[PDB]
Amino acid sequence: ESQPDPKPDELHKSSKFTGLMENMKVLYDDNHVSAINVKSIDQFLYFDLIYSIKDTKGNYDNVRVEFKNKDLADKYKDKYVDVFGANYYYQCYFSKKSHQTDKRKTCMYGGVTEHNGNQLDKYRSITVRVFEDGKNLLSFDVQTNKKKVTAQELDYLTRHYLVKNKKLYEFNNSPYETGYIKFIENENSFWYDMMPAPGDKFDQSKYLMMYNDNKMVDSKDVKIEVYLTTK
Amino acid sequence: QVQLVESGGGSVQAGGSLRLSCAASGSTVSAYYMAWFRQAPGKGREGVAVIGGSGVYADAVKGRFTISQDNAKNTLYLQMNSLKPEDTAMYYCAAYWKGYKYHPKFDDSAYEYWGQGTQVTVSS
Repeated sequence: ESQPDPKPDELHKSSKFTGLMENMKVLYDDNHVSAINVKSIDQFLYFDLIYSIKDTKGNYDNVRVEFKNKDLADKYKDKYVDVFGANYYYQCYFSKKSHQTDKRKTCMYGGVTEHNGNQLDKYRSITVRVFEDGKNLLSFDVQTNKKKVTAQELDYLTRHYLVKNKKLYEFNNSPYETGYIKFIENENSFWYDMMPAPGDKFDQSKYLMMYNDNKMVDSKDVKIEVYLTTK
Repeated sequence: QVQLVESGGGSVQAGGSLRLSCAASGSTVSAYYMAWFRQAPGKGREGVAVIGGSGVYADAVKGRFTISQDNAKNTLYLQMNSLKPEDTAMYYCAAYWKGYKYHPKFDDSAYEYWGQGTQVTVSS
């Protein structure tokens, strides 16, 4: 079954967020987690896996990947995987068996795909149609290496372009009032709200939690649409 | 990692202006999210301005104060116009590392480094 599209006033309005949009922006800017062909070095609680990935900027960080249930964590525990996603640091707490903010320790949700058998020869393009106030003025594509790809990765790549080229998120507020990204595969679709919840704080953790289902799409099938409205 | 030293505090008759400076050593200010706070006698420390976009300002100082950041002098500035008695306070510069992918805005308790501050006194 296919997720019905956003109802009247179901979408978060950026005008009702009064904190710094910077906190959303840094999730969809260049910094992100991407590791190829790694295996988890520890579990954490029931739903979580810890990975060691290269920092590049000293040597090794720990990423706490959190899924929405134990079946997901059990599945990938002992597999070689690719990890891709939006990571955070503030109020990122975990150990390998309320604590200081640690640059070598970061958190995310989902973003995990089997490595073996998932690699394409070529990078594949997936076209994105953007609607501003219902008009499709802008069309581009995002690229992936993966037969099976997390919606999270595609979401990240899409927004990253919109950040760079349409200023989707700025330091204080967005030029868009509402925004959702919609993924279509055959005649089945689902969408994410691109805007923070109302009020004066943005909880990065709570927002990213939507990726914890590890939702995947076929890169050969999927289409992407973005509906934005202006202020 | 970053050490902050304020200067420029003094007394000013209402309606005049004043510019505060905060020099930084040990790290480039571009690596930190910089902010100005102030603490009037008989009140908590409160946010004045943060660096980013074209600057984000407390309502109380909107239109009167300007924050800026000179990267090559590794210095922050607070330009204060139309000073009023209410603006009397100890003024503080603060820094939070950008590598945490989080901006505390005016949550003073989150910031990692502070300057000693400077007295601004506005006589009516």
